Amino acid sequence: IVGGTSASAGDFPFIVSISRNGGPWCGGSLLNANTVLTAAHCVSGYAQSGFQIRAGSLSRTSGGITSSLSSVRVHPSYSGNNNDLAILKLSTSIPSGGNIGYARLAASGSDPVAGSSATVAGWGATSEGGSSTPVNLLKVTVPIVSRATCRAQYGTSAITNQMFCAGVSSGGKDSCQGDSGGPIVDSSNTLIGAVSWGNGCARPNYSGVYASVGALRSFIDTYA
Repeated sequence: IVGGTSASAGDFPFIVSISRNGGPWCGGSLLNANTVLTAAHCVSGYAQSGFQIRAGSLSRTSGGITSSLSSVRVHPSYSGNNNDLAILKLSTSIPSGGNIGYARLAASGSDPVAGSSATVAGWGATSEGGSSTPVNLLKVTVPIVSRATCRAQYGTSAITNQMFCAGVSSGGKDSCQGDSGGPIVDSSNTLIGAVSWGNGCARPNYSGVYASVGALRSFIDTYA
């Protein structure tokens, strides 16, 4: 997260950190005791044995409850930047309670409205290409950017109806490398997306791009 602040205990109670080969990798959202939602690009094409999830801790390295993966399912239309969600099934169930909870999801057919406030969180770098990643969770608040504006930034075909955008025009606030897969929530605390892609991080005139839960809800519901 670039331009963010420290999360407090009990913020984002559904968030999980996801390590790969013992090192930082991405974020995700706990949907229920045995299911995590992340970005497809975090898991597609990699050995599943490399991953570990951690829930219930501000730290990505210690505390909380861990699990390995039992299975991975990517959206059936995932390709590159598009339809960038995956469902992970956990080998060890994680109960809600204390600083662990489950996400509430945006409705099928919903789309975030331009100018509304959203909050994104993760353990990614605090600068593009950053040489070290924080141990403790960060968060930042950014407004939704209309799909039309985002298409003017990236190209018409580049931003699909399964993506939405968020950021500040002058830059400075964004999700970054290592934040992929983690949650972006709306002003009701409903999970509206997962960190997906962008042109660098926090650049003026290049919004962060997020996979839309509303748009991909039927997939989520099938496998959650």
